[PDB]
Amino acid sequence: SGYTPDEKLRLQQLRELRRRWLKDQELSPREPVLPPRRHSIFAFTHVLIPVWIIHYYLKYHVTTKPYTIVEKKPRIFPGDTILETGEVIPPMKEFPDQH
Amino acid sequence: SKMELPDYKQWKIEGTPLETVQEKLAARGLRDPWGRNEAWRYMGGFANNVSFVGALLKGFKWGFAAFVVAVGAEYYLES
Amino acid sequence: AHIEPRYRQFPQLTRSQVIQAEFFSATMWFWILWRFWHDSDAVLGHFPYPDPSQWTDEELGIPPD
Amino acid sequence: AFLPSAAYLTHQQKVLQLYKRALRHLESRCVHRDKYRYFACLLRARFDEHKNEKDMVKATQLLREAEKEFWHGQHPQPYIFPESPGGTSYERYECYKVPEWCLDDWHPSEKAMYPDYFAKREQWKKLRRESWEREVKQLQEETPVGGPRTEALPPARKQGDLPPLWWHIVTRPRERP
Amino acid sequence: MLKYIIPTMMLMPLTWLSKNSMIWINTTLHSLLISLTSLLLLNQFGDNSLNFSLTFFSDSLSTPLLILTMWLLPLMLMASQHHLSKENLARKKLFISMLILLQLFLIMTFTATELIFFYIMFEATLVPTLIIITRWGNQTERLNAGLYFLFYTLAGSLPLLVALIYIQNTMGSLNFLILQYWVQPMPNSWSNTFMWLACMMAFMVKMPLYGLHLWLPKAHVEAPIAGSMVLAAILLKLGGYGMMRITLLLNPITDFMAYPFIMLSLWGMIMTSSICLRQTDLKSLIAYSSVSHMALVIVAILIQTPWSYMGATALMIAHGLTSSMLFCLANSNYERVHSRTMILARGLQTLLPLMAAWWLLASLTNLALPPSINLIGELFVVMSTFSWSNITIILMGLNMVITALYSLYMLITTQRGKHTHHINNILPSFTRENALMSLHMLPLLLLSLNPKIILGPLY
Amino acid sequence: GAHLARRYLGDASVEPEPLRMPTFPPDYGFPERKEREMVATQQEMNDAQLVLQQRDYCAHYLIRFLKCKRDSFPNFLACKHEQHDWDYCEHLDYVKRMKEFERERRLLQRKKRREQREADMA
Amino acid sequence: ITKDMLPGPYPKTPEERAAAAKKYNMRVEDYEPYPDDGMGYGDYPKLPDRSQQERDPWYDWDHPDLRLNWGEPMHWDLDMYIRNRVDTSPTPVNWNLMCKHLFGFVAFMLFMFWVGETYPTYQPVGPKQYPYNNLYLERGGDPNKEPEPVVHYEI
Amino acid sequence: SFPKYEPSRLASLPTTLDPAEYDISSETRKAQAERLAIRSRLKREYQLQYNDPSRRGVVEDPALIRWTCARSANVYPNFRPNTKTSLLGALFGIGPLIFWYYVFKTDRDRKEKLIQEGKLDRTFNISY
Amino acid sequence: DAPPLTLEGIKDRVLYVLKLYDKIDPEKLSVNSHFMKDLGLDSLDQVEIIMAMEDEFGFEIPDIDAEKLMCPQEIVDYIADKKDVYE
Ligand SMILES: *C(=O)CCCCCCCCCCCCC
Repeated sequence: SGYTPDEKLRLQQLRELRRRWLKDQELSPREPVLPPRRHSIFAFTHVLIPVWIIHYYLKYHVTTKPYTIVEKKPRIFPGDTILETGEVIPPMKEFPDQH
Repeated sequence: SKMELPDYKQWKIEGTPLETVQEKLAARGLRDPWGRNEAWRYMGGFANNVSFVGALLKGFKWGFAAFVVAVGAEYYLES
Repeated sequence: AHIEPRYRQFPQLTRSQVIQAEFFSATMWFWILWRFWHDSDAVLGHFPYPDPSQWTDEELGIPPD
Repeated sequence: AFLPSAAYLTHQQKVLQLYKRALRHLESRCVHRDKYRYFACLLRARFDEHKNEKDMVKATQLLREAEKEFWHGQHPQPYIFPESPGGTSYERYECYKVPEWCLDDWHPSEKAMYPDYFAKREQWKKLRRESWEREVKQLQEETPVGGPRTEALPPARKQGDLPPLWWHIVTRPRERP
Repeated sequence: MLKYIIPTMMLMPLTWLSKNSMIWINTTLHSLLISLTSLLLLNQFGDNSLNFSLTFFSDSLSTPLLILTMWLLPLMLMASQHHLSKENLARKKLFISMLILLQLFLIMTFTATELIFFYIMFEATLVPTLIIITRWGNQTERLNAGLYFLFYTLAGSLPLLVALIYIQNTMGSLNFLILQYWVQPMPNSWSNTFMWLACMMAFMVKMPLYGLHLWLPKAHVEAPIAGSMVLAAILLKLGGYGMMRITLLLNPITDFMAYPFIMLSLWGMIMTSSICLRQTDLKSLIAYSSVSHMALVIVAILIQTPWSYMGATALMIAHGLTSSMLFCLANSNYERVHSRTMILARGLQTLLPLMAAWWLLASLTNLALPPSINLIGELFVVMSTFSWSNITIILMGLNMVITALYSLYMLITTQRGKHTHHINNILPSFTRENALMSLHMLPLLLLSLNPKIILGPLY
Repeated sequence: GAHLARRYLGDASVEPEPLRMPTFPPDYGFPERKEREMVATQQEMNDAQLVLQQRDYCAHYLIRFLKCKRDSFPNFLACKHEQHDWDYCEHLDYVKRMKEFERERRLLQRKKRREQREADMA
Repeated sequence: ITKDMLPGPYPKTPEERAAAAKKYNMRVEDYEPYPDDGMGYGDYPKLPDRSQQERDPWYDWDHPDLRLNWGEPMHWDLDMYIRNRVDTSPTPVNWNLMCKHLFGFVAFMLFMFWVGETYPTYQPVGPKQYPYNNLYLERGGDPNKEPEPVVHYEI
Repeated sequence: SFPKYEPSRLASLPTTLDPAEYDISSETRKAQAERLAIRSRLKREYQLQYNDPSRRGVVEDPALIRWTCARSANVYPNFRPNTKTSLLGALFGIGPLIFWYYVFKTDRDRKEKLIQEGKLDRTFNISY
Repeated sequence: DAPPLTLEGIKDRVLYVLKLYDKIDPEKLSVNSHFMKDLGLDSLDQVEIIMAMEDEFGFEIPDIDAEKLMCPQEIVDYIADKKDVYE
């Protein structure tokens, strides 16, 4: 039991009407009629200007107020030299070598 | 746009395990009606796929040769 | 151009992807072989684990009783 | 059960539906092609074992036991095509199927950059509004007392007449917008 | 406060003397100018209230509510100037007159120095809202909603009148400053029990408390957009401000009195939120969201901790703005599709992208997305209530699910899915609607930067 | 991992409990035992910013390795010999801990043998 | 809209049921109202309590998302049974078997975790020996008071 | 053999296992024909009201308005207070309230008693 | 990516899949051949052929539509209306 002639004719008619609409969806090559309206910019207009702005805002508006930016004290080893004081750390104890 | 299909004579039942399935069916008394449709999967570039150990050892020969060359260079450059 | 479609056959492959895959597989195998020849410790064994029950009695401080 | 044209599923339709679902589930359970082909041949032989039957009741509970066995031996995760419902890609681009009538709400500034297409759309709208009257005249007389019995629609009968209620099928959106 | 009342009393002939085509523009311009001049009330202190005369004063609590009120009135005039385009000129001018009178009544009520003046002005706010609801409402049964609203308010507020006159005859005055300096403790007696009930039940009615909230799912639906906004974004906060003023006078009885009422919210805001899981009407869903937020406000005010007060006022302002925006969204969709059924209009993102963006922003601000004001207020309330007791975090935490479980649901069904086939009258977005929703949304996102002005009187 | 079998599936009165161990005094059969020595001074070991879990007896090699990591930047693999030395010292410490475990096990076994002698003698 | 196209009270006699079935456009036999328990269902019929997923998606529906035709009398709890909510599709395994399998699996794993917490595993070595009285000063102890010193010896 | 499908409230029976689908009686045939005719009439009405060029608006669905009015406004006119509704209102309306009130009163009494005897750790609690 | 398909290619591919069938012959196979009347096959062969094209083109054709795809031109018609050919 296949298609009866009525539904077959209806499906055929709707088929070429749908195909006509589908080809009618295509545009002419003239369309669209749109109305009539330096190598390293990306590394400068996005990077250097915010670097200057943030550096100024941190140097003269953020670090001026107390305790806004807190830095961990650097690691000091036996035998190191301190620029601020000049007192060199004495070396550690004589090593009881195992190997 | 329009793609031209190749000839249908080249898709033969032989060269596959499909003929083994077909002869086992004939031993039980049936026949395979779709040998040629599935015969493209086992014929051409897809024939004789590698095993898993072949997959794991991909590029081992040139890697071993470069390893030998590099270890010889670093063994002779220490002196 | 691009890779044209094909019907029931192997697709056309250029030289670039093949040499890229081969070079990367060779790089992986060379790296693992070189790191296995250099270190060879984290995978095969680092330090000798001593046997617990074989320690001598005189250095572990148990009187003979 | 629930069909647009027929009010019931006959025995042949039930057998064919069971056969197709059994083949799909068997292909899911038998991933490799050759095993699937062998067991599909076996299943076809099993189906042809009871093809020539003369008792309707025997076919009835044979189909009942076959459906019970198919329910027992189904794949818990059957293979589903991407465009089929339940698939990974089902009704995805339906999110982009913007209907055509919204084109009637465009600004004249953005209607001036597609002149020819909108002229052809105007011609299609005129064709619809001149075909609606004769299509409803055709559907009025052809409908018997108590409305239509089936959901099937009559086709175009006279020359120059479009099929009744054709706009929302012919101008349905494309699959790939 | 005579620098703001007289501009409204001059706005009244401004809408009674304009032409038939220039009422809206002149009223909008002058109301926006008054909203610009409204910012002079921010000259506050952390320890004193800004007093102008014997009858008007404004601390850091009533000032955000005043700013919200006379910022909301121009938005009201924008939102209600399209569906009344078919009305008579006299009825249009009467509608603008009722809105202007309501704004004048609200700005006189929020700055009342003495409590009896606050009470009489608080009951005087009934008349224009009732008139708007029973006259310009759309559905058939709006008379029932108006009667329910008026009678709930009056039956709440008359024992409040009796208690206020009793307090004035007992101690001597009803000034808030004097009562701040002449406060007396109330012992645990049955007379003080009924005094607390009479002083509280009016505000629990207008908040509304769960159990007595039944006037909200009707009067928020059949009313027009302006009446819905004045019911959702001002009057509940009027009751909250009244309860905040009154609860100073009722210590320390409340510490053993507010056990049922708090918990009458502490369960109710669960199940009412669950009602939003199974609502077919969008405006009822918005009203029940307002019910849940006001129940949170009830808990925060009644536990009387400072962080609870800050969370209460922040959530008040944020929820008022968000509920007004959601009511405007519901009104726009109802105007486009001519039905309040939520399941009818689907897939509106494919047709209305900007309206979908506004829907997304409103739904995100409704589910307390940080760092918006609603998250700040609700978080402060949760901290305060966890300070009150431990297990109540569960009674808030599950709400943290269900709110999202409806709000994004309200975002899904109206926006996401295949669009309806037979609906083909979805016009593009009007500039008026987009302007109104941006004016609703942008002040919230701007106040997210500087919330310190809307965190209460004791910040 | 047969110690779990000897402690759990056998009897629990002869194997040590690592929660409370040692249960015996250190001066058992050990005439003039020595004390393990620190090398790093507590101030030098404190200003080096060592984690409290890492502040065991072999912190000197840790300090040396951290100093070598600091100075030999960017050649991060330049001085792995100090890392090997620190690992060897940690291995020796683990050896001493395991020796303490075996001593505790043998002392518990000897206590069991003494109570067995008492049971079969008195 | 009109008054007699709207739901009313619970019908009792056959002709009121026939009028309700005419209004609800079902058969007089397929119209089964909710029992009169005084809950407020009215004359709304009882659909067979099935999710919209159970409907065939290959059928062409007027509303494809809800799988509901135009004018089809929907379920009383249709918003519970939408495709984004609670479903009633059949499962490959029985429901009670699913529940007992899941409960037994999680109970067995929790009991195994309990008996493993009771019976731990470790390496047969001693404790971590620390200097300076088990690090009293670095742990926040007050330097003015001298606690009991522990001393770690050689082995 | 096979494990028979046991339907539950959240796991419906499969459609192909239904015995009623396998019935070839005449009454089922006329029932299917009648429901097919009803569905066809409703579908014809819908696509008649749907494909009209003159109409530009919302096609009214009576079933949706019927469902909304049955859900919203027709619940109280068809309510009778009986023993079942009274029991369900007493179990769900006031039971959780009194249970929550009792557990919270117990917890707050315990906390106040612990605080007033000076045992609760409230040393750093200065925000309330 | 995703190359378009033409109706000539559609019938070429459908006749290619049909012509590899072992219960059919490549001589009297045409584009207007009824499967049981003019070709002489079974209903089981019909549903299995429909399943073969469902596997070939990568999408599922429902049974209600599958019962009526009765000639190769009708199969080409169904594929054509499904995949929106001649755009
Ligand atoms: C005794 O067995 C000591 C070792 C640690 C406890 C047992 C750990 C078992 C799991 C890891 C080893 C698996 C070997 C296949």
